[PDB]
Amino acid sequence: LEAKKEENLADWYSQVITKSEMIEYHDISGCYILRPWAYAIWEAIKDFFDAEIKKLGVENCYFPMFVSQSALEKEKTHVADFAPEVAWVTRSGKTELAEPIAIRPTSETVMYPAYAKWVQSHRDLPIKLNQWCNVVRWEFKHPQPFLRTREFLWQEGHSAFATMEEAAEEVLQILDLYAQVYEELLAIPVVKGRKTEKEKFAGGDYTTTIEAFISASGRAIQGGTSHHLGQNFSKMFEIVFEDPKIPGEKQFAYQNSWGLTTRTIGVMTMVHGDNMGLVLPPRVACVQVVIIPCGITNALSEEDKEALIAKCNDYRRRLLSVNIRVRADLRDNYSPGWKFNHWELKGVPIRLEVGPRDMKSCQFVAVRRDTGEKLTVAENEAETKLQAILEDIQVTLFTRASEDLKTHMVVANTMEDFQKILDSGKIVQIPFCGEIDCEDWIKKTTAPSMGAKSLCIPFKPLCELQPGAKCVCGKNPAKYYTLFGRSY
Amino acid sequence: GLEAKKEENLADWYSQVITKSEMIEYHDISGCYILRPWAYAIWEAIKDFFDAEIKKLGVENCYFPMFVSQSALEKEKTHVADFAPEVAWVTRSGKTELAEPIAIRPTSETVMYPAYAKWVQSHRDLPIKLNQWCNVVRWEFKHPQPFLRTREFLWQEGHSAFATMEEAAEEVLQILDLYAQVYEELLAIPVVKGRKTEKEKFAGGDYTTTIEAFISASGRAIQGGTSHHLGQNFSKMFEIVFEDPKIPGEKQFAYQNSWGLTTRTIGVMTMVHGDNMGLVLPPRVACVQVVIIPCGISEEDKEALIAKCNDYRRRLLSVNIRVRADLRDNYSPGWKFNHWELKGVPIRLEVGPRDMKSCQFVAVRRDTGEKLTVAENEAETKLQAILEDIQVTLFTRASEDLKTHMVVANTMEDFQKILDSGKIVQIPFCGEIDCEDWIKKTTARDSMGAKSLCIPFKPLCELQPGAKCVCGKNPAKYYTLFGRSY
Ligand SMILES: COc1cncc(-c2cc(F)cc(CNC(=O)c3cc(N4CC[C@@](C#N)(C5CC5)C4=O)cc(C)n3)c2)c1
Ligand SMILES: COc1cncc(-c2cc(F)cc(CNC(=O)c3cc(N4CC[C@@](C#N)(C5CC5)C4=O)cc(C)n3)c2)c1
Ligand code: PRO
Ligand code: PRO
Ligand SMILES: [Ca+2]
Ligand SMILES: [Ca+2]
Ligand SMILES: [Ca+2]
Ligand SMILES: [Ca+2]
Ligand SMILES: [Ca+2]
Ligand SMILES: [Ca+2]
Ligand SMILES: [Cl-]
Ligand SMILES: [Cl-]
Ligand SMILES: [Cl-]
Ligand SMILES: [Cl-]
Ligand SMILES: [Zn+2]
Ligand SMILES: [Zn+2]
Repeated sequence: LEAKKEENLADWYSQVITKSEMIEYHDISGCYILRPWAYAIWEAIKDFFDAEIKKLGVENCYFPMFVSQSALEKEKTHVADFAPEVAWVTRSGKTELAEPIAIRPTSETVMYPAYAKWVQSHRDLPIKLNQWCNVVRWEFKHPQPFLRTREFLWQEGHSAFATMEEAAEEVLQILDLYAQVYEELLAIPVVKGRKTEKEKFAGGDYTTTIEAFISASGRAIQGGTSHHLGQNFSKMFEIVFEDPKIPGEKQFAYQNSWGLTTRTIGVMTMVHGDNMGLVLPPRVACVQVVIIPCGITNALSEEDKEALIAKCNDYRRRLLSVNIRVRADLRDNYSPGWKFNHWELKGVPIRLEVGPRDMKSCQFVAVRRDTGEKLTVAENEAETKLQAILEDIQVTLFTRASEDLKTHMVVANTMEDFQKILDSGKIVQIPFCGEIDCEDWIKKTTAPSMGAKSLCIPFKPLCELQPGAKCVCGKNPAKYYTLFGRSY
Repeated sequence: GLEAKKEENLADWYSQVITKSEMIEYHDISGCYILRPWAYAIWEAIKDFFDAEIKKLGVENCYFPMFVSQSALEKEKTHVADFAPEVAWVTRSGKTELAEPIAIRPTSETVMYPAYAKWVQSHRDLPIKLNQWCNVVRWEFKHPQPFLRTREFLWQEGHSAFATMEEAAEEVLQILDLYAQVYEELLAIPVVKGRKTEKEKFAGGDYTTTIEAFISASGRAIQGGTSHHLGQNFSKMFEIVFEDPKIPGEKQFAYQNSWGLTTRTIGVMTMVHGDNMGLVLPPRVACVQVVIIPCGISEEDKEALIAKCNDYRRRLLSVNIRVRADLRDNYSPGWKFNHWELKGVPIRLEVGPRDMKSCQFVAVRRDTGEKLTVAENEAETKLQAILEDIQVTLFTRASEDLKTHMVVANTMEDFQKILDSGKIVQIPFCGEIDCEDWIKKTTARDSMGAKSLCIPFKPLCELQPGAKCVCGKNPAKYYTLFGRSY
């Protein structure tokens, strides 16, 4: 690793994600290879989220990757938003197809004709379905690995309810699960909010979101999203059922959709990584502990070296007995300093050093990757202390990022205050009228050199909006404190 | 209740059963089908078994892009020539024509191997063992059939690269018996391990191994899983080369395998075990292993009954038996019987008021319909017993069929007779592509011709020395399994 994270964030990021062997570049731009080191993180997130939504009654399934032209168009706001980046398959071989078919940018228009077929009565609701699949949004803007890509992996959940209340309840349950993914799995603090009218999902009624802050770049990013679509899709696809209390009254299903993508890993990189490379939260780390033999003096007896390799394997089995994911790196090819650096780059939480003296002093050394602190631990305590230390790394990482967010998110009540705070690389909760025209005016007059976008309306703002407060536009009364910033 | 009869109209029976069991929904684009939860759970059961197994072998999961460049797509010529007609091309985003068309993967050799070339520099960088669960597209214009032959399907594809040929060779057989376990221990389907002929092998591979299942209802056989030794065919083309100090200055080409298994599995399960009442789920893969159904339906009597049902539910979740209590009051018991029979749940546990008061219940096996009265005591015992017995039963009934329908013939006269019987045939075979073409042509001439299925590792007989191929002109190389196929 050669570029410094605070000097050039993009070069740093690219260096870190490739040299940790998370990402390989592919010869089609905006498409990247998820190598096992990153895919294992996606799999940990999947293990957690899948079990949680199972408890909520959601079931997994798989819908086709192709959308017909007429299905894609039924909900005009939604297709108006997505149409410019829909990839169209037009031949197979040199044989033109009968009709162009589109690759799913999002599966509402794939799934909801099916929903309409399956909802025949109030007993068929609710329908709670989820799929883990890939989608394509073929924008021409510059792509960025993990954060903004042309193909990405994700989950998308789609549910249909008889009543608005059960649907509004699910929206928030899911959004809290996303917050749990970011905060408990990835040790990333997030702000829960609602999108403004301009930023909400096209076709939906309201969008709830979690926002993360990346202090290196001073910019925020959406980490997850949970929409209430209301009846805007069920009216276009005729997902209908007869009202049970009133005969012949056809009702339209109330719908939500919600998605979470591999953006998660990029945020985890941008937030925790440092100038030695990746830093993996223990809860998602592929390897949690790497055992590395040191000493190896060359005047060591064959008896001594064989006994040290033995002791390393004793540690390995020890840690496996208590469910710690542990790799012993007993390769004679590379030097110990080499391996130290190699596993630091990948961000293994703990490096476990065993050397001939500590080996017979009944102890070993643990090195935390987050703080760099070396600890000497007696053999006896290993699995206990190591687990206590993995816990402490998780906490420590979360805490640091929280201190970042608390320091870098502040209130401002006028446009001048706002502009200067924003220009110090912070995000700002300002009083806002909610109007698209004023949001555009903000983005215009506030131009790391782009105008601020609205990021969300927090469920729990920093200040209480005082009666009669006017927006930053000055022309209209303010409706809510809203988090604004520069954005990925 | 099911309408069509398997032995009368197999295609209609199949469509009826896959839709009414709520496995498949149709899509407005022909050739693509919706896997609903009931089918997807079977896929996920296969997924869990196979994932654990290949992990013990040192394969890791990953995810490669869906799109291939023209340059990459053509670098190995035999492979590209075989797949090009069925490759779907993206040509525009929105109303914007792309400068270069790009292709959707029909298989991911040409996505993955340019990366393999960058990762390999020394023998220490080997082996590379990567697997991906993903979707592929093969846009063929023949008529699709759900699960069996679709234009989009889910699969796993494993790709391995090794410094030496012996390691590669070992892995091909390891993966192939994993596939055989998936079929024989999970879906209760017997299969034939063998080698593809030169006409049927993976284009640009060295050799292809395969497992074939037999579908007695149609009389046809189907490939179920595939494991290819690619040799150095692709690494020479994508320059996956390494230096090893044992052989100074020689750039050495990696030895490579690829291996794949698809949702076709589920369809073969359906074709093999389904009956005229609908799907029949093997206990090992069944989403729901036992469905508890309250029968009958005062109130203290009603409430007591939903409660004893929930009692059985908690007791069965205790012992990791996958169980549903269908306590919906908006559907009658008969409706529920029919519904879960259509979905093939292995065991129906009926609780009526009389037997609730008599500390007993009734278990009904889906595969034989046989009803058994059971004490409340043995619910965790006898049920676990019965499920196990159902699994073996499905397997043994399947095997009988295979062993009755797979026979030897050593002359074309016999071969044709037995083939028209609805059976599959092992014949002495020269191995040549022309002979195989001719077997197909004349077996249709004298409603489709027979194709080579595999060359069995363990044939039914051994070839007499000096014996001739069933064509007469060339010495037979091996016994080869022929038959009509999907
Ligand atoms: C908006 O101006 C841009 C600026 N700079 C670059 C681009 C751009 C460039 C490209 F080459 C390709 C693309 C297309 N991909 C994406 O837009 C995208 C969106 C998301 N999203 C959107 C919000 C969400 C959350 N939570 C949704 C739940 C899903 C989530 O994860 C995730 C990923 C990996 N990719 C965009 C666009
Ligand atoms: C043979 O002439 C035909 C006759 N009648 C119809 C078609 C046809 C019609 C379509 F509309 C679409 C297609 C394309 N899909 C497939 O070719 C295909 C192959 C496999 N395969 C191939 C062997 C394999 C195994 N084991 C390999 C591991 C992969 C395995 O599962 C599985 C599935 C679900 N689909 C074919 C073709
Ligand atoms: O694209 C989105 O944001 C929604 C959430 C998952 C499905 N579509
Ligand atoms: O397409 C096939 O059949 C082989 C096996 C999976 C990858 N390629
Ligand atoms: Ca630069
Ligand atoms: Ca758009
Ligand atoms: Ca000591
Ligand atoms: Ca072909
Ligand atoms: Ca050869
Ligand atoms: Ca040379
Ligand atoms: Cl077409
Ligand atoms: Cl909140
Ligand atoms: Cl058929
Ligand atoms: Cl129920
Ligand atoms: Zn305003
Ligand atoms: Zn011959």
